[PDB]
Amino acid sequence: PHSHPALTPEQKKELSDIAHRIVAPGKGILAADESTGSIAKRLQSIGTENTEENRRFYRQLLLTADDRVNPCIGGVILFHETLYQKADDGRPFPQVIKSKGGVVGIKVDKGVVPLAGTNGETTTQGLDGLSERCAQYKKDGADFAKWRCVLKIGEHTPSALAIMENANVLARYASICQQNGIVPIVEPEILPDGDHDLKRCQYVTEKVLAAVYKALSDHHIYLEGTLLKPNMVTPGHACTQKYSHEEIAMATVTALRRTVPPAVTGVTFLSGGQSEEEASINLNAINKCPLLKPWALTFSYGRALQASALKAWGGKKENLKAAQEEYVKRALANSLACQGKYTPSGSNHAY
Amino acid sequence: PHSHPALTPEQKKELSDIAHRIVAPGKGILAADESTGSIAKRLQSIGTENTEENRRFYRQLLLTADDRVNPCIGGVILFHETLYQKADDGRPFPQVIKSKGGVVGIKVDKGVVPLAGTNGETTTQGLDGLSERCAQYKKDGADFAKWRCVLKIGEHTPSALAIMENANVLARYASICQQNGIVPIVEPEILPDGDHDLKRCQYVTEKVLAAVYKALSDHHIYLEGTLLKPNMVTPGHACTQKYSHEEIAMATVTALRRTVPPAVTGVTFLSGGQSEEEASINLNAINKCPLLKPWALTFSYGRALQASALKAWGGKKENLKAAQEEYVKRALANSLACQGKYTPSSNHAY
Amino acid sequence: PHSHPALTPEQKKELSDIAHRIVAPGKGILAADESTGSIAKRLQSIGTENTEENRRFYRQLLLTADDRVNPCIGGVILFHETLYQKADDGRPFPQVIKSKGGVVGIKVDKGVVPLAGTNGETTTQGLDGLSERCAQYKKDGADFAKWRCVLKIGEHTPSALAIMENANVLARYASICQQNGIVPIVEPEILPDGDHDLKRCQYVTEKVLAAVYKALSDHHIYLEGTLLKPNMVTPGHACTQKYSHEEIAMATVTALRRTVPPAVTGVTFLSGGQSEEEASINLNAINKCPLLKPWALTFSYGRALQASALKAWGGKKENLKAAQEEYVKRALANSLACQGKYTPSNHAY
Amino acid sequence: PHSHPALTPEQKKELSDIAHRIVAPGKGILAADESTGSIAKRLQSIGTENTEENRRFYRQLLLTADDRVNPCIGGVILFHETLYQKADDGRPFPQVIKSKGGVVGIKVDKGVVPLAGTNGETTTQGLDGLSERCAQYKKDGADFAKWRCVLKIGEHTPSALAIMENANVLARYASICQQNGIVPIVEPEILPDGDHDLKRCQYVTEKVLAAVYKALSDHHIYLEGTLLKPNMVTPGHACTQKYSHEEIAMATVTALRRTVPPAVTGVTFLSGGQSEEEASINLNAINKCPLLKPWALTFSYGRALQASALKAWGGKKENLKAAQEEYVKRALANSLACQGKYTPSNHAY
Ligand SMILES: O=C(Nc1ccc(Cl)cc1)c1cc2ccccc2cc1OP(=O)(O)O
Ligand SMILES: O=C(Nc1ccc(Cl)cc1)c1cc2ccccc2cc1OP(=O)(O)O
Ligand SMILES: O=C(Nc1ccc(Cl)cc1)c1cc2ccccc2cc1OP(=O)(O)O
Ligand SMILES: O=C(Nc1ccc(Cl)cc1)c1cc2ccccc2cc1OP(=O)(O)O
Repeated sequence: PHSHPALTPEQKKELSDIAHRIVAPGKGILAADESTGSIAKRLQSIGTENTEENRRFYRQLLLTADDRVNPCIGGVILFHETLYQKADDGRPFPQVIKSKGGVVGIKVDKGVVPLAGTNGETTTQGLDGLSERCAQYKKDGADFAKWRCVLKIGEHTPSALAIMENANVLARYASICQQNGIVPIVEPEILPDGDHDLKRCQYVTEKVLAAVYKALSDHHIYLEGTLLKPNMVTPGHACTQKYSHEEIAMATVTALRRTVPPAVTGVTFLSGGQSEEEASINLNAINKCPLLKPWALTFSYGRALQASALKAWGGKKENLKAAQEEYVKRALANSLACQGKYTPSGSNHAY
Repeated sequence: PHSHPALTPEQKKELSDIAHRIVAPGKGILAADESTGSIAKRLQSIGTENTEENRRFYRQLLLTADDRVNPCIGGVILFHETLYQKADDGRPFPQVIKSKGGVVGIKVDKGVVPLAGTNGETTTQGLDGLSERCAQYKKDGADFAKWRCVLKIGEHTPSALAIMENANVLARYASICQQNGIVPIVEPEILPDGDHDLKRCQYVTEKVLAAVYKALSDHHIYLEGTLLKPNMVTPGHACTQKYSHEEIAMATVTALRRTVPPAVTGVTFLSGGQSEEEASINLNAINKCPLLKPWALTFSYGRALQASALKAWGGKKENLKAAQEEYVKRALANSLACQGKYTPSSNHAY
Repeated sequence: PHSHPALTPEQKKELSDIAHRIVAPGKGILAADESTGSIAKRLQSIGTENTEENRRFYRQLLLTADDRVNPCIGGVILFHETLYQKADDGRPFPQVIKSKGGVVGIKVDKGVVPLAGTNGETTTQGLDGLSERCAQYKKDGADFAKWRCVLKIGEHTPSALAIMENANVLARYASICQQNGIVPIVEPEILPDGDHDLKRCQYVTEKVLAAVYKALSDHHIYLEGTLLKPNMVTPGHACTQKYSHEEIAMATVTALRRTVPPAVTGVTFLSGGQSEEEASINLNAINKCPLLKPWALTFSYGRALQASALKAWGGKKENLKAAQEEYVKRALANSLACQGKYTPSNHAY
Repeated sequence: PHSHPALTPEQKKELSDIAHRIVAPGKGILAADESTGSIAKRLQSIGTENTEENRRFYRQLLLTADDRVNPCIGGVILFHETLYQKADDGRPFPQVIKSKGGVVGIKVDKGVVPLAGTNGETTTQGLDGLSERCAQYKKDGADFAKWRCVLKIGEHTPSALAIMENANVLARYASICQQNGIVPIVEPEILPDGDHDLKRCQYVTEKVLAAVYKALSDHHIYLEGTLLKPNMVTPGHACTQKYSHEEIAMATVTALRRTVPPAVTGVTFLSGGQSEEEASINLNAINKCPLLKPWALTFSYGRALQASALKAWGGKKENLKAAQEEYVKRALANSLACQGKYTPSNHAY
């Protein structure tokens, strides 16, 4: 029961300032950290060869969008490769991001791995040599990191083991990041797969988040210098019962209010399988919810910010402006939504 | 995991409505639940025989103060004996409290017991037949309960066992209370005993509360239907280093912001060994702290609300007015304090 | 962590000595601690008015059985009421038990209570004032205690909450008992209700026992001064798959070997819904199981020792000898069983 | 909880058979997996240049000792580099070890890393891509693995965090190993550093092992397919109070009896900072301890088996026989020690 300060006042100040800048009023996060294997499907969906040059061009297309996105983007998550690529003018992408007012982020996990003795459950790896990697990323321009854990709702999942293990690994990851001046974004994604209803998702989300914050406490994590990337609370994809955006918002905010300490600087929602417009409407409803919300509630979207842009680009250089135009539109929409000012024009006890 | 609703929407509403009434803006709790074993020294200090009539009288004195205390008192915690006593006009004390706009609370724990294998640490008993007792107290006018767990800061304390066990018993007590329409006030008190500094108290407080809320979650506790009664974050009673009220407020608010979910309806601070004035000044500083506080931050005082009243009374029936006056004075001082409107007469370093 | 001795060397010796005496070779436990409310159904099945008198007589009938049971019974669990009753000759029941070489035990739990937010699960109450009660029971002849926790196998049970809470309360109870010179018998019973199979019971039993011993460790319990009373590992009552006694034994011994520390003095199996013969046959197979067992494997039976005796008695004092004879036969059968010498009339785990 | 078999009966059989062969009667383990960073200081002590050839030669010297060590060595732990080196006759070292009746082990952890917010405490890394590494090591002759976690006794250590985190990572490591047919040796080493006495080390050891076994249960680890490599229970190196070998054996065996399930196939002790003789004498006493021990109690020595050998070699190729002779002597002594055949008041525990 003795304190051996993991961080000095200066380190804490640096971490808190970074966290607040990322989620400042009206700003969200662009998740463009798709791996070479993940971006493969995206490129094949528009008949484009998956080469480093095409990946560079696509990332550049998004990162160099006009100044309208500046007040919309507080952070950009990149994959290792992209962090070391440069725009046509020779400027490193991280420099491009920063010049537009954004904070640079880096995915540091090494994917999921199966947990033996479970019903298809997983944990996430990537702690080995993480400290050295974080130190190097920090020096090369990154100020926050991304690590994704995945849990699934089923007849016997998430199990006590899966919940405990994933929460523990997220805590180790956050601890290492903070020692290197990197703001860790804690991401305990609960998949929407299944036919469960809204109440089930809320229940599981509340249990998962409770475990997550207890682990962060056990590992002496500085909450003010962290962000949370949870799933919104929604029914399963195969759920027959229909719900309004107001219900999704109330269930989501209620779950968060019951588990997330106010010290947490911000919540950057993942959109999962939601469409671009759906992700904006729900994020807006969440911000409109008539309950006290002590943390910034914004976005960290990948598919919900690029979907149309990728399609508009089609891998043709001539559609550059049209592609960027699609991305900018979603950036503005979500900027308004994370403020509860979004519009298509441009009982609590039951939870 | 799988859900099996512990409460219906109707039961949740009842509990949440009660919790909010107790900590309504400007209101706090009067802790007058001293057991016959604790009230003994109180009466002894004023040379008064510890009889049932004298205890009944003293309680009446506090409970029947003029209407100036009404806006200040959201709840009153009573000891079993008192819940069944009556004022001179024949009215049961629970009726007297309610008629003044207050909610009636009842202590339900059965005191602390030693934890074997620890350095003088304890847990708290009182769960046996608690459900039946709560059902009866509810029928007899009580809407909330009190249960006190005690932890101590020392070289090897609080130990992992003490923290886990006390957090678990609080969760059990909370669960049983809510099943009976009684709002449980979770009280995990960390004593000020010792010469530890402010930073040490904040660290321990943070660890204890994280454990308390994880336990409440494990036992499916409805937080909106609960209140928290923690110690403020202050240096040890014998700490050589000195701090300002602002530092105590910052350390306290920070600790809470890092561990207490916004869903918790309110925090009713215990004053520990602080004086009446000090308790009011710190609560005021806490409410003036430049950090976001998603829960009501008020009081649940015993000594800090009765110290002077008890002294002015002195066991003499002719000092009723004088005594009640002192009580009213502190009630008013704290009602303003829990709003940051009281005046006597870098956060990254936390 | 830091050590703050919960017990002195002398206290440890007393507890260990008591534990070993109870489960000494060939000895088991007669569980006769049925509460007046629980015994009511028993006396009802034999048209006998449930009165303190008839309860005293029935208990006397069992406690005063001939000396053939002496080497079979190492301990007797009594209900509060019985601990203070006397035989016709005036001898206090505890004295009767001890004279026959048995250790006196006392039930100290106050029954199960529902756990809100669970699918019909429970925890057990009884810790309030337990220290004072144990000290009084010790002064009055008791050397060990019984506390029963109950878990059930279902679609969502036993839940993490139920497992954690029951293991924790068991540790609290054990801690308090040891502080008063009383050997605590930890009983985490997993009901046989349901249609689950053998491996499902084995799995749950293993998880439950692992939780139980972690809790005992967290609470600084002196294992050598304790006994474990678990269910045998068997398929659910409604399971359609059939198993042999050798399979039940293998599953049972395997489960214990993977969770119970060698330091535990002995395992006193509860018989659950098993008949008298079934309980003896299974205990025998368990003791014959090839695997190495570092603890005594015996019985702590209530229904499996009294069934026939109760029926033979029928509330008629005239049936005293006939009734006692039935009890003696089961006592003898199980004494041989806990030694693997009873005869009526492993990677797959 | 619901069962989702981590292993098939076939997989369990393979792991169990491997574990039993490593600790077969009279057999122990040679720990020659010194990291290239640790071996450097060893070669330095004998003015020998730290080259790949010298390292290869030294390992060859130990692995090619006369047949007298065959009955003594059940397993040999190797570092990655050595696993792929060959003897002068072209035979890969794994083949050499196997031809002498030994099982090949491989160190798979990637060292300790600091735990932020603690008083100099650490956890261990090495899980990333461990499954693929294990599958490859299995194909290359390895049947068991080594992973070391380190805890220290102090005023505020081991902390709740250090214990929990280290037990958890050990469990993750063991799970991945068993999925690849590799027997994991769980090594939660508690350093002897400090002035604490015997009872303090025993207390901490019991708390650590209880946490370790709860974690292995939570992670569904097959205990019969695992081995435990703990520190012997001894006072700190700077402790004033002196203890006899019998007391060390008693405290050590008591700690294990109170925490290690009988299902664990064997305990392979690390010698810490003990001398070659000290390590053999203590192991002998442990095996002679009166208490019941349901698991094999043997050795997994590095310094305690190589000390004299390394000195006799001195980097001189002509001192091969002399060096090997020193190793053989220690292997023979320890082979007898793990049988309690070597000769150069339990309630108080
Ligand atoms: O529509 C997408 N995926 C999907 C749709 C439908 C089914 Cl059935 C499964 C998966 C999608 C589109 C992207 C566009 C641009 C960047 C990243 C993208 C990632 C992405 O997949 P995701 O990582 O958001 O799950
Ligand atoms: O004078 C008191 N306490 C004290 C004095 C001096 C030292 Cl040094 C320590 C503690 C006191 C006075 C009260 C007056 C009226 C109600 C409750 C009272 C409770 C109380 O003691 P407490 O239960 O608040 O600890
Ligand atoms: O025949 C019994 N029970 C039963 C049988 C069959 C079904 Cl289907 C359900 C319940 C029985 C008989 C006893 C006789 C004498 C003492 C204690 C006895 C306890 C007892 O039931 P129990 O308290 O051990 O659960
Ligand atoms: O004498 C040794 N170390 C030591 C001595 C004294 C202090 Cl103070 C600290 C450390 C030693 C000797 C070896 C000889 C041969 C192989 C491996 C060896 C490893 C080894 O160090 P270790 O891994 O056993 O701790």
